[PDB]
Amino acid sequence: SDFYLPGDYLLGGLFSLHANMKGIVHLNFLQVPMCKEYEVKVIGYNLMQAMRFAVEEINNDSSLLPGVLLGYEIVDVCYISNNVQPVLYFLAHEDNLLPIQEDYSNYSSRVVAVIGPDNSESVMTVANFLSLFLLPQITYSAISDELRDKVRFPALLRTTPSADHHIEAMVQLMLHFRWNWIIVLVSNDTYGRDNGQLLGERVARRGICIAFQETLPTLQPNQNMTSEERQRLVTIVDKLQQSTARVVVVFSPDLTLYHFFNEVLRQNFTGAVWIASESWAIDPVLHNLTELRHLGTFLGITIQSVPIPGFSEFRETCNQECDNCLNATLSFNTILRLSGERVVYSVYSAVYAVAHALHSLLGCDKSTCTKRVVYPWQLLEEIWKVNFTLLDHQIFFDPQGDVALHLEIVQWQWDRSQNPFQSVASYYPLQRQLKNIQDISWHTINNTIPMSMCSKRCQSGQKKKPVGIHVCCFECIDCLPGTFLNHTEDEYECQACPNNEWSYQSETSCFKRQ
Amino acid sequence: LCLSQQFKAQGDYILGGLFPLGSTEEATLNQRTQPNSIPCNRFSPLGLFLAMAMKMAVEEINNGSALLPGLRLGYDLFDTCSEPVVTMKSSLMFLAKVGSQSIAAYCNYTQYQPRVLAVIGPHSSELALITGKFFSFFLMPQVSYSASMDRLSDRETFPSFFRTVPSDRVQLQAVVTLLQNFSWNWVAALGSDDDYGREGLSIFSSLANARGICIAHEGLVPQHDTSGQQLGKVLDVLRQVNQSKVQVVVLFASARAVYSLFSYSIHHGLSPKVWVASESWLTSDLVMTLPNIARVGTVLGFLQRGALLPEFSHYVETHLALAADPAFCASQRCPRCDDIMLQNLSSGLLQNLQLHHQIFATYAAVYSVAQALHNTLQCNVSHCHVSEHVLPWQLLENMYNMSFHARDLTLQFDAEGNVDMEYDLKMWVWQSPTPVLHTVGTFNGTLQLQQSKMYWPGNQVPVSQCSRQCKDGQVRRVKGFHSCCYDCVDCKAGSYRKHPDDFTCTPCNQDQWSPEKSTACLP
Repeated sequence: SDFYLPGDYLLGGLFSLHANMKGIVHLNFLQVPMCKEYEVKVIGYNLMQAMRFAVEEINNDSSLLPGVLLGYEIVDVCYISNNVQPVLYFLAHEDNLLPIQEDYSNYSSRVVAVIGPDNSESVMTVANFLSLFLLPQITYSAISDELRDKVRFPALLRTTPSADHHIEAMVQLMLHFRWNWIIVLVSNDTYGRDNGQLLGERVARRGICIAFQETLPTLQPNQNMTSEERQRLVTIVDKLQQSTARVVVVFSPDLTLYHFFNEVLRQNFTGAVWIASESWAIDPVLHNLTELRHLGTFLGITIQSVPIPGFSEFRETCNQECDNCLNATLSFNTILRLSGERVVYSVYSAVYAVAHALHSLLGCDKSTCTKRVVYPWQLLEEIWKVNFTLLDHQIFFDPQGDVALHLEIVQWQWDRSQNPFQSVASYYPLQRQLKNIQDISWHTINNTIPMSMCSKRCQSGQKKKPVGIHVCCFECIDCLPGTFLNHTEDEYECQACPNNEWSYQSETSCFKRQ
Repeated sequence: LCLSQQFKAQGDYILGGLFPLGSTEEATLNQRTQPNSIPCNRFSPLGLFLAMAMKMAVEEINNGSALLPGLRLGYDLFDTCSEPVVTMKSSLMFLAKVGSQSIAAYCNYTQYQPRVLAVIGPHSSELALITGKFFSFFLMPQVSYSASMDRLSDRETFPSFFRTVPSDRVQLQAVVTLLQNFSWNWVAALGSDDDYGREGLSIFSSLANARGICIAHEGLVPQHDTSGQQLGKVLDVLRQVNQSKVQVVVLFASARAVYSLFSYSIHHGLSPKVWVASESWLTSDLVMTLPNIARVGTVLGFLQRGALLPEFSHYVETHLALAADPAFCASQRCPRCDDIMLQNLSSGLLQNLQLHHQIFATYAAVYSVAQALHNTLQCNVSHCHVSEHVLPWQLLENMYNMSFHARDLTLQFDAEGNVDMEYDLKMWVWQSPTPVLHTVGTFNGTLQLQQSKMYWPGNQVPVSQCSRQCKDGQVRRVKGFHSCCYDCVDCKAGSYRKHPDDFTCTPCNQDQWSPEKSTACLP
């Protein structure tokens, strides 16, 4: 099957080919959780084929690893379910026994590196093992900031910007279009609340008011809902429709949204700007509910596009098989083909980073490498130092373990035969700025920028007085005759005319009296 | 002394232990570059006492026939070293095959024997998460003597974690019941700028919103007095609380943080308030150093209660004396436990220890597993069905429904793994030159107050209500950190209120007129 290739050195892979939002985490009848039964996830299979393509190139290329067969072995981690055991499998000797030695400096696992899971909790659950062995791990899509503490996680690297930069991109997008008044929706798991609180700590200082925050229920798409969950969803949608804030930011796993949006459609809702976090800003499955085009404008922050030449043509000891993947992906293959690679590039660049690290560690020369016994902890030390161009892009690691790839904002477009997720703007983290915003097409009557603000700007001579806690909300009151609005010094209080002067009803200054 | 040899005992069934029995110096806090063993050469006293409590519990169980007749209960202990890597090494050791130092990566485990029956878990919530996600995969029952963080009660991610202490949610349920019973509906909340205080605020705000208590103001406080970033905020919150017109405030922080703020107040004459304290602050010794604390106002809080062991000190000293005998050898885990002498380990340390209840919780923990084994073997008064060797998941099957005894106290695990044990309510009297934490009630699921014993500075009950209802003629002007309450505004003459469910008054017409508070205009 696809899941194994022999070689002189093996990479480990952990991809979420199957997924369920409440999978079983423990041994089931004292047997490892069998991944096959949690439906299927085509995106994960795409990323797995990205890794396979990277390794095929690295073996085919006579220059990067001359005379060394780079192998791999893959295990699918069904979201948070079936962690642990893949790690024990990678770490154990060829007889599947892991000895508990006092010191591992001389130890030799199955694999020299792990292309780590796609999710923060899974990444931590694997890292707390691999840190023991200092066996290098590179994760392609886990954005949590906690993963930047090298003391806690010394073996962990990333090929994606941290959550800080996604939140900064969101807030700078809001500032550009002057959206002072927003709604935030979060899932009930750690991703949602962590990102929601992180956005909370950001939105306040820049001067944007979070109208309210709401926890989405963790529903399951292939499971019919109860009436109680339907009541909760109806309540959420009615909270949306009742509000003046028409900008909605969504922090949730992708699977929990299928029901949500369905209900949003059944409630005859329309007219809002939806801002998607990286978890679902790209989603072939959710994009296919084409009636979404009537809800409003769909924007999302995601990894930048980097077209991989020839990848789409290439795409044409338990938990190592998938029956559903091929027939499932053949239904999406067309809509996938038009979408340039974004996260696939994260996987591809991670594999190439390990490839260069190993190429250096073996003391290799373009004639041949000097094969040896690579203890993983040496390969980690070499991985920290790599620096090279892959496709016109320099990839190298921060002192804190991240690659400084750009972020990109994408609008969803429903005209087929062209890119489903079209670029609208580009964000640079090492400059921490959003730039090059292009022509977004809005749902509005004549394509005017949609707006959401708690208040209209007051007239001249009219001071503000706050309402509620939200600083964005205020009432406008005129400075009465004899007083005036010195807006150059204060917007919230008036000043009084000198003795020889007096002021009209609604003016910033005083006229000289009789 | 022979002390480190005494941390391993043979028996038919064996319990693992993780204790703060060692540590390492600041020099060891570097980023690692080679997987060498950690130098846990920095001794710590508390872990020794907790381990001795476990040893005493096992000795009691092995002496008396009341539990597990005819078979021996054993153990071997490892130190967490307060270090995730060392904790993980020990946890990996616990699950190795019987008689071998290696762990298997098999597909199934229907006939697989780990080398311990249960693990008495780590001392901290961080290590409790880190190890609970590992032990629960194998369905190994882990019983923690002190990990109060809420998240670990989740049966979905932690199907085998148990603890013999209440969670933070229980303490804050007690606090919210106190707030409800005196109708202190409008309050402020503070937390220390560490994970403890942020989690305290996270729990309290959710509980308060759920029960209709309205939070006027949320803030945080530093537990230091060393930087401008701390000084500015600690004075800022003091201004803001006064401006909110609040009278009752809850603080979830360590002692220093709170009295630091009070000290600043004492300098600049803050108004009196009612303060509700977490026990980590309510412990009064260092706080009473303030020379004019009477300016603060009433302070209340809840404190855990349990039957302390009456003979632990004698046992500790006796077995240390035995460990000093060179012949006792006829009877590494810690580089230095063998050399720390009796004199400096004398009773003064365990008398200084206010954490005496954690000595109980470590004791109770052992019994919970022992009883669970006693039930699992379906033991008679004088027999046990030892025909088969029990495995951890069969123990796990028997623990969610049990009741067990620890000295006079009796306990049960609930469906999410916590034990239920009561709290005292104590009020912080300063009026006597010798201050007193006077008991004024208890919480056992219902707040049994004893009203006649309450102290108030003016012999009057404080009140901090807010108007969640308004008159027919009044506008409901919203307020609060969340929009849960209103302050009523009388509708001014010349305007009409309309129906009271609407929220704004409107001018009357030219031919009309209206007095104050009118719903509609007269002609």
